[PDB]
Amino acid sequence: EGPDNDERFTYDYYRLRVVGLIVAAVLCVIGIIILLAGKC
Amino acid sequence: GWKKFLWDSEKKEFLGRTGSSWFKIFLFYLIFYGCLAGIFIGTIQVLLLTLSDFEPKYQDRVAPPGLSHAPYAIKTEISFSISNPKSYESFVKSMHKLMDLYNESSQAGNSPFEDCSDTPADYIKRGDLDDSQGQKKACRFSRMWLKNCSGLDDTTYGYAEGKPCVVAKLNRIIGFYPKPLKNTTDLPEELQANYNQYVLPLRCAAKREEDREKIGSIEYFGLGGYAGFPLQYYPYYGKRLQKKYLQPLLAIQFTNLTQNMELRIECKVYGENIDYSEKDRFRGRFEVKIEVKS
Amino acid sequence: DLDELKKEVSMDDHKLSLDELHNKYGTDLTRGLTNARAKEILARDGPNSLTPPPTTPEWIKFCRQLFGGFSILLWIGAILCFLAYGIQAATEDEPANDNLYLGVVLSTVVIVTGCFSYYQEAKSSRIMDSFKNMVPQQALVIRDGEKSTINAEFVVAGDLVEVKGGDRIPADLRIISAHGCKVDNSSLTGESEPQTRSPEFSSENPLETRNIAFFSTNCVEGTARGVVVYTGDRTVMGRIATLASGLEVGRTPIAIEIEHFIHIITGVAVFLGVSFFILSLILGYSWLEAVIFLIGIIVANVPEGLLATVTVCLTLTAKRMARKNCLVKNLEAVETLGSTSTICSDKTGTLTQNRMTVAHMWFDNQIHEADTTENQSGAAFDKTSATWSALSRIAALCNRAVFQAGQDNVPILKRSVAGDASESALLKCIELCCGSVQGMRDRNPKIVEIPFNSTNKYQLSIHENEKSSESRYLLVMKGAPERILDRCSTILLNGAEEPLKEDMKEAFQNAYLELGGLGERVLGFCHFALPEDKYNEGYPFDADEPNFPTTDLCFVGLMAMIDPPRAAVPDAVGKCRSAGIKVIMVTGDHPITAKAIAKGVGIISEGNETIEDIAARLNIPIGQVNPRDAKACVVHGSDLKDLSTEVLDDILHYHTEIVFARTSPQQKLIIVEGCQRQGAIVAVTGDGVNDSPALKKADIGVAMGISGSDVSKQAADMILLDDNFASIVTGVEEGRLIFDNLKKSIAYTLTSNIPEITPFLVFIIGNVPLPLGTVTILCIDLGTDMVPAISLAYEQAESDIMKRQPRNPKTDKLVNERLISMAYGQIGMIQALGGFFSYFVILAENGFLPMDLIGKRVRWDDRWISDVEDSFGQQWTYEQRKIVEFTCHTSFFISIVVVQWADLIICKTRRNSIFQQGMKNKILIFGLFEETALAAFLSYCPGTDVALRMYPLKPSWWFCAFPYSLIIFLYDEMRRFIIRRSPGGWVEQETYY
Ligand SMILES: *[C@@H]1O[C@H](CO[C@@H]2O[C@@H](C)[C@@H](O)[C@@H](O)[C@@H]2O)[C@@H](O[C@@H]2O[C@H](CO)[C@@H](O[C@@H]3O[C@H](CO[C@H]4O[C@H](CO)[C@@H](O)[C@H](O)[C@@H]4O)[C@@H](O)[C@H](O[C@H]4O[C@H](CO)[C@@H](O)[C@H](O)[C@@H]4O)[C@@H]3O)[C@H](O)[C@H]2NC(C)=O)[C@H](O)[C@H]1NC(C)=O
Ligand SMILES: *[C@@H]1O[C@H](CO[C@@H]2O[C@@H](C)[C@@H](O)[C@@H](O)[C@@H]2O)[C@@H](O[C@@H]2O[C@H](CO)[C@@H](O[C@@H]3O[C@H](CO)[C@@H](O)[C@H](O[C@H]4O[C@H](CO)[C@@H](O)[C@H](O)[C@@H]4O)[C@@H]3O)[C@H](O)[C@H]2NC(C)=O)[C@H](O)[C@H]1NC(C)=O
Ligand SMILES: CCCCCCCC/C=C\CCCCCCCC(=O)OC[C@H](COP(=O)(O)OCC[N+](C)(C)C)OC(=O)CCCCCCC/C=C\CCCCCCCC
Ligand SMILES: CCCCCCCC/C=C\CCCCCCCC(=O)OC[C@H](COP(=O)(O)OCC[N+](C)(C)C)OC(=O)CCCCCCC/C=C\CCCCCCCC
Ligand SMILES: CCCCCCCC/C=C\CCCCCCCC(=O)OC[C@H](COP(=O)(O)OCC[N+](C)(C)C)OC(=O)CCCCCCC/C=C\CCCCCCCC
Ligand SMILES: CCCCCCCC/C=C\CCCCCCCC(=O)OC[C@H](COP(=O)(O)OCC[N+](C)(C)C)OC(=O)CCCCCCC/C=C\CCCCCCCC
Ligand SMILES: CCCCCCCC/C=C\CCCCCCCC(=O)OC[C@H](COP(=O)(O)OCC[N+](C)(C)C)OC(=O)CCCCCCC/C=C\CCCCCCCC
Ligand SMILES: CCCCCCCC/C=C\CCCCCCCC(=O)OC[C@H](COP(=O)(O)OCC[N+](C)(C)C)OC(=O)CCCCCCC/C=C\CCCCCCCC
Ligand SMILES: CCCCCCCC/C=C\CCCCCCCC(=O)OC[C@H](COP(=O)(O)OCC[N+](C)(C)C)OC(=O)CCCCCCC/C=C\CCCCCCCC
Ligand SMILES: *[C@@H]1O[C@H](CO)[C@@H](O[C@@H]2O[C@H](CO)[C@@H](O)[C@H](O)[C@H]2NC(C)=O)[C@H](O)[C@H]1NC(C)=O
Ligand SMILES: CC(C)CCC[C@@H](C)[C@H]1CC[C@H]2[C@@H]3CC=C4C[C@@H](O)CC[C@]4(C)[C@H]3CC[C@]12C
Ligand SMILES: CC(C)CCC[C@@H](C)[C@H]1CC[C@H]2[C@@H]3CC=C4C[C@@H](O)CC[C@]4(C)[C@H]3CC[C@]12C
Ligand SMILES: CC(C)CCC[C@@H](C)[C@H]1CC[C@H]2[C@@H]3CC=C4C[C@@H](O)CC[C@]4(C)[C@H]3CC[C@]12C
Ligand SMILES: [Mg+2]
Ligand code: NA
Ligand code: NA
Repeated sequence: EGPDNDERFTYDYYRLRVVGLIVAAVLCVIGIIILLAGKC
Repeated sequence: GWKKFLWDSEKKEFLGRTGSSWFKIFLFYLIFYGCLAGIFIGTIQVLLLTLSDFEPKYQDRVAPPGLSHAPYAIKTEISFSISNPKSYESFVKSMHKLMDLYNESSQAGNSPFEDCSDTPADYIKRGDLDDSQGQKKACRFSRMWLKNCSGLDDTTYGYAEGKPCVVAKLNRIIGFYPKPLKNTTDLPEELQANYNQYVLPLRCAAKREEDREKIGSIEYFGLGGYAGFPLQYYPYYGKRLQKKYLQPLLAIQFTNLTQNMELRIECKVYGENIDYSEKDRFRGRFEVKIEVKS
Repeated sequence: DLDELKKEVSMDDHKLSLDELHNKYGTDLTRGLTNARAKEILARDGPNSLTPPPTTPEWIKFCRQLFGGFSILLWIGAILCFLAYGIQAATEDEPANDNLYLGVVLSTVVIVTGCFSYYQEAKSSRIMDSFKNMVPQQALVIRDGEKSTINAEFVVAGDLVEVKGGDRIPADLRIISAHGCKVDNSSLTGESEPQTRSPEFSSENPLETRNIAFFSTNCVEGTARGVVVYTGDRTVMGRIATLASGLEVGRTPIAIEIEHFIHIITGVAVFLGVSFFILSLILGYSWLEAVIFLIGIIVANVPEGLLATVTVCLTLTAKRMARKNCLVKNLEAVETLGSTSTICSDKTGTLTQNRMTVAHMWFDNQIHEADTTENQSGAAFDKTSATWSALSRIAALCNRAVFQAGQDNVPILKRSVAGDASESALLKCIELCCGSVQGMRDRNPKIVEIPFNSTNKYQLSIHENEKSSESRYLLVMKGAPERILDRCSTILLNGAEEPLKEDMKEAFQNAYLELGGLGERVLGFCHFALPEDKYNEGYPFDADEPNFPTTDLCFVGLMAMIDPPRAAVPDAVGKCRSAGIKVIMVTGDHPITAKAIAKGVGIISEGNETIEDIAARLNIPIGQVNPRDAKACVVHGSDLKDLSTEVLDDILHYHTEIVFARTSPQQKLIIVEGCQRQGAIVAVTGDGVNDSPALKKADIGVAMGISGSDVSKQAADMILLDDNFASIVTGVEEGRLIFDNLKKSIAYTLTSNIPEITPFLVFIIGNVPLPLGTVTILCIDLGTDMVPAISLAYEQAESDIMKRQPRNPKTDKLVNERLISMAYGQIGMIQALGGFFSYFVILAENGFLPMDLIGKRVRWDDRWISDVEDSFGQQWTYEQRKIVEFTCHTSFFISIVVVQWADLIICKTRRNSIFQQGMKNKILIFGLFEETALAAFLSYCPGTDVALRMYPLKPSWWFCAFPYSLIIFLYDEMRRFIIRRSPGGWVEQETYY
């Protein structure tokens, strides 16, 4: 480390947003499944 | 209704209940809220036990340092009359408040101040961010270094005859090492001359192409006579490990300023770990609207 | 439109003569009026047509829906928001655009809710308009001595009008000459049987006399003449319709509950605003700021999402009713049924079928019962004896009625039959259990028939015998049991014949009194085989001299008949009585029949007795017995006319089974008012026009759809398109279910108010950074929260709802202090603490410890301070600290959702446990999933920190509200436990909503 400690000030917000969106989509799908589970 | 629900004399009821009822409800709520407060306090104590006293866990919201100045402008505008003295008082008061922390009387003895190179130098590492060694030592920054804007000769600092000063300062960040641009063929025009590696350059200009002519001679004052910040005053170890620490400063005199006209002056610092933002107009650079109307 | 002169009982000039009548109105009894005079009167007073109802433009009702009680509260909230914005603009520069967005949002919410409610009421109005079928009708008037058929709108007072069986009485006539003319006074007077109209006068009451024809009545059989006495709106039913239209609407119970709810919400809002205003003034703020703070707090304390939620809840309960054929014109009339505690019903057309049907039959010294139910779902009467066959032959032959051409599609009971009611019932019973009567009649040719005389009181006829081995002649007569009994000497027992000894004569007398006491009309059928030796096959029996032996006949058996009740009438009445609903019969029919129908449907429980019954069982006068020993009472209309208010109050206060007989429509209205005077909700169920003044003034009217009148259908609030009385039970059940669900949904939407207000209060008192932004409160109140609150309506019952007593209106409210103590006092507090916890965590991880946050708002807000030292010594610019504050708003909103999970689960059930009821509500699960997906989408979608100002969160923050949620679940679980184990304890009278 030392002078080149640039990583100490970076955060991968991109990957975080990607994962959060995938999870949100999955939850929405499951919800729809449960809602329509019975009318078919 | 109105009278009865307030006080009846048969059941000896007040507001609806008897004496022992209001007491039962008050006692229940007191115990409930007490437990609520105790639980919240415990959950906050575990938090206090999770953080460290010498370093902020997250330092991503303050990665690109800002660029502030000494005068306190309401809308980033400096307008004052050279005749009425009660016009630039708010400026001098601020300026003075800032420079009043660099008094030599404060910087005295071996502890905790240490004499550093009178000429820009390289970084200085006083160890890690621990409590093993006692309070670290910070380099001394003398007032006199700033030549015509120091409040020692002309208390007003310039505002008295149409020659105001602007003391620029870099935002203090823990463990931040400033890195300047290298001498390679790619570098701005301005930065070519006086390439002291150990100095972070600061250069002001005009926002619009027209205003160029109306702006006179930007005379910068700093450590060693250069227009920048010496790398030796970094890094900053934080308040807990470096109390009584002074950050470099750079004075800027806007000599030969056109009279009775709003001038937009944009100052900007250059460097690798320095990046600007179109949303934050104080990240790395800063804007000032000077108008010496007389 | 004098209402008192319309509230009075109808008067008339019936008690007069033909000369006095012709001398008062002017008219020739044998020549009628002249064309010139007829037109002079036609133009002098107006056509014989009722005035049309008062129309209603669509923008008027749209404006009505845009207003009300809840929408008005939201309107004042929007107005206040714009006022605060104007203030901030006139005093400072750079006014935060918060109040303006909130105001436009509230206005949009009100407009959308109004559009939805209006669309629903319009849907019901269209399906309601598809029922008014009005075909022009022309009457037969005699002018200058000639018969002419002119439009009903051209009949005037004084001309001569002739009617014929099958036509409708145009105006109010005064019969002058009739020929066995019967009329159907069921719609106006409620008389189930056809009353004969005679030119002579008989009763002082115009509705009882036979010399007056009435508007909208139809002549069943016969022809008659008459002078038009009343025409146009001045007719009886004209005054009744005008009175119905000139009545107020009222204010349903659901509306009163919503009103008392708004009252409480405003009380606590103005209390918190004035209190924090005096406190802020005690801490140094200026006037201008205190006014803004006051308006902001009063606006926060208001629920904008509760409106759409309540509207959807009510609409959900309305679609089920529409699935079972129960249509409501308004939207709040769906709950009134559940709160009803006294149902006033009608007999003719509502409790019964208004159709004569063969009820009991006598044969082989044994009473037999026949099925008298619409869909024919019952028990047969043992069709295996020869006696029944002979009876079927007598009834099927000695009968002149025949089904109307083209009825091969309708059922055996609902088809049209041209003839008398008795003959129609007999024909229907024979066609029901004996096959095609047309073949039974063509199988035996009728040779000679002697019509029904008023003196002979018997109908006889001779036909050939279809026996291929016997060419003799058959004679069949039918009539009154006494007359027929005096003409017989044999009895067809089990097929064989036997003498008429006094034993069977006494059994016949007991059978006659048995069928008579049942309120039925009994007839006797007998026949005889004429000896072919004394009357050969060629001899013609002309109806002139005694060609047939009047006596020595063979009596086969009696046949009773009466109008039966609808299929689900007894079961529905029993279900209503089980739920604690007082059933009171109110009808303008004979008391002898009303009492029988009451005992048959359950109004007068078997065993109870009237004062007359006791006097008859003891053989003592009626003035000696005490009226307190009689639970059921039959109040006659004639006696009701001379009764004070206190007497009626006592009648309803001491008798549990009341039956009002021979009551006029005005008296029906008086009865409804007498029931309301005490304090109970009233539901009137009717079908005819006599029920119009009763359906309007009652808290809720139920009109029949097929057998109902247009006036009563337009003046009612609920329509039974299938004429099924069980819909009343279904409605009273749904009204309760949706009430408990409304309570649950209200507590859910109100719990989130505390974690949405406390931040601003601590912001003003403690001077810390704003914890909850305005666009986040908007994303919570109008976003995520909507689906769960809507799902709370689909919750099933916990205990039997059709068992508990009706809710008391003066004590059990919809929103009491027990709810406020939970939402505003215990759950909301925990949610607010969880939000503040996540807040402090986010600010502590970035560098601002809790000790340095108190007292920073002055510099944390300042836009020109680009160097704010934190707990570690770092310098933060303005935009950087603002970004952190916005991230704190995002995390606060997510914490709110996390605690809302446990709030929705603890709000699902009010008393029972979750491990008992069960998570069978799929809508609730879908609500939770969507509530979470929406928060994740609003935070992680790119470009949100620019449009809505919501930054992404770090995976470790999302877990700061979990412990608070589990704690909420545990607290409410143990709460809903002591209530069960300890009924009536502190936890019940303190936290049981
Ligand atoms: C950091 O240094 C500041 C300056 O220090 C001075 O210069 C350095 C190089 C050394 O020589 C040091 O010894 C000097 O003091 C220091 O601020 C100074 O503090 C003194 C003490 O209060 C001030 O003196 C007073 O001046 C006023 C009038 O001031 C006028 O000018 C200033 C600008 O300079 C304006 O801001 C004012 O509004 C006025 O226009 C006198 O009225 C006052 O009278 C008092 O003393 C006399 C005897 O002399 C008595 O008779 C009276 O009753 C009063 O009791 C003082 O003479 C001095 O103005 C001030 N300088 C500035 C620029 O403000 C600062 O405090 C130091 N801070 C730290 C943390 O060390
Ligand atoms: C940072 O960089 C500058 C420029 O470096 C030059 O360009 C870079 C992009 C890269 O290509 C480098 O390799 C390249 O040197 C440094 O300043 C330069 O220094 C030289 C040497 O003094 C100057 O060249 C001089 O030009 C004069 C006329 O303009 C000429 O008269 C000078 O004569 C000298 O040299 C000759 C031999 O060539 C000798 O005979 C003479 O007697 C005399 O010594 C000389 O050629 C450049 O002009 C300078 N550039 C600028 C912009 O001033 C700079 O020193 C460096 N800084 C550090 C700290 O390394
Ligand atoms: C009955 C009801 C059923 C309900 C089911 C709902 C479905 C749930 C759906 C999804 C949940 C799974 C999520 C998994 C996501 C992992 C993704 C991942 O890679 O994530 C990594 C992060 C670490 O982030 P960082 O900051 O360290 O690095 C950041 C580094 N950078 C930013 C530089 C890149 O980690 C994380 O997010 C941690 C993710 C959270 C961990 C899950 C914890 C589960 C908690 C309780 C369940 C226990 C069940 C027990 C079984 C009982 C059976 C009887
Ligand atoms: C019946 C069955 C139904 C099934 C339906 C399934 C639907 C599909 C399900 C999931 C789809 C997943 C799509 C993933 C998209 C990833 C986009 C992404 O990762 O973009 C990130 C970057 C922005 O990063 P930055 O550097 O600006 O960060 C800020 C850095 N700072 C602030 C520090 C400077 O993007 C960019 O640049 C370019 C972005 C371009 C625009 C992409 C649009 C994405 C928006 C919405 C799609 C997500 C919907 C998911 C479904 C949810 C339902 C509720
Ligand atoms: C920065 C700090 C943050 C601060 C945040 C504050 C958030 C505010 C949270 C809650 C607001 C509380 C406001 C008061 C709410 C009271 C509820 C209420 O008014 O509901 C209305 C009920 C009516 O109910 P009903 O329709 O069933 O009646 C039927 C009667 N029938 C049937 C016999 C005719 O009326 C009643 O309950 C009767 C009225 C009783 C009024 C009691 C007033 C108590 C208020 C304060 C006490 C403070 C004392 C503290 C000192 C303690 C000693 C140490
Ligand atoms: C540290 C973290 C703290 C978090 C705190 C917040 C927690 C809130 C979220 C979830 C709480 C779950 C509570 C579990 C309750 C289970 C109760 C249960 O199992 O009672 C069994 C019932 C009773 O049956 P019975 O005897 O009446 O049947 C009779 C059948 N006959 C009539 C044919 C005989 O059986 C039934 O209800 C039928 C089967 C129903 C199965 C339901 C399974 C789904 C459960 C939860 C869904 C997950 C939501 C997650 C939300 C997050 C979204 C991201
Ligand atoms: C059963 C039925 C299922 C139906 C499910 C439907 C789910 C739909 C799922 C996804 C669609 C969502 C909309 C997609 C929006 C894409 C926006 C986008 O791709 O933006 C990309 C660019 C960002 O570019 P940059 O990184 O260079 O910017 C740098 C800016 N610097 C550097 C100055 C800071 O955007 C910009 O520039 C300008 C950003 C414009 C902001 C648009 C956001 C809209 C705001 C509110 C609407 C959300 C309402 C919620 C609806 C919920 C429905 C369930
Ligand atoms: C069924 C489930 C539904 C779920 C949906 C969630 C419901 C949402 C409920 C309420 C949220 C609506 C609140 C509207 C917020 C508007 C904010 C706004 O106008 O901010 C104005 C900003 C100006 O900002 P500045 O001064 O910092 O600019 C400085 C620029 N300098 C410095 C560079 C010069 O301009 C901008 O952001 C420009 C971009 C404009 C973005 C408009 C986004 C509109 C978002 C929603 C409207 C449609 C919602 C309809 C759905 C209803 C659901 C029932
Ligand atoms: C972060 C959020 C944390 C939140 C934690 C909250 C924890 C606090 C929970 C409970 C503390 C309150 C205890 C108050 C006790 C004093 C009340 C009292 O003075 O009561 C007197 C009555 C006895 O009078 P009586 O009825 O015989 O007289 C008849 C009189 N007449 C006619 C009016 C009915 O007392 C009774 O009835 C007995 C009723 C006692 C009340 C039981 C309520 C228990 C509720 C929750 C406990 C579960 C905590 C689980 C947390 C797990 C954390 C992981
Ligand atoms: C400062 O600006 C002034 C102009 O405001 C410059 O002086 C002018 O020079 C021109 C010749 O180019 C003369 O025509 C004017 O009369 C001068 N005006 C004054 C007021 O002197 C001056 O050269 C500038 N000086 C610096 C150091 O920038
Ligand atoms: C039924 C109950 C107990 C289930 C509770 C599930 C909780 C713990 C789940 C639901 C949604 C989940 C989160 C949804 C989104 C994100 C963002 C993603 O980039 C990392 C995971 C993270 C941070 C998840 C953590 C765990 C989480 C909060
Ligand atoms: C289950 C519930 C009711 C228990 C609540 C216990 C409460 C009262 C306990 C839990 C943790 C405790 C705190 C934990 C940490 C500290 C710091 C220490 O230097 C002094 C005590 C102090 C300030 C405690 C005060 C009391 C406290 C908040
Ligand atoms: C932020 C903090 C300090 C505010 C604390 C406010 C507490 C004390 C307030 C909030 C809501 C209030 C309760 C709300 C409801 C009721 C029911 C009513 O019929 C009597 C008053 C009573 C029992 C109140 C007592 C005081 C109470 C619990
Ligand atoms: Mg009727
Ligand atoms: Na009404
Ligand atoms: Na709200």
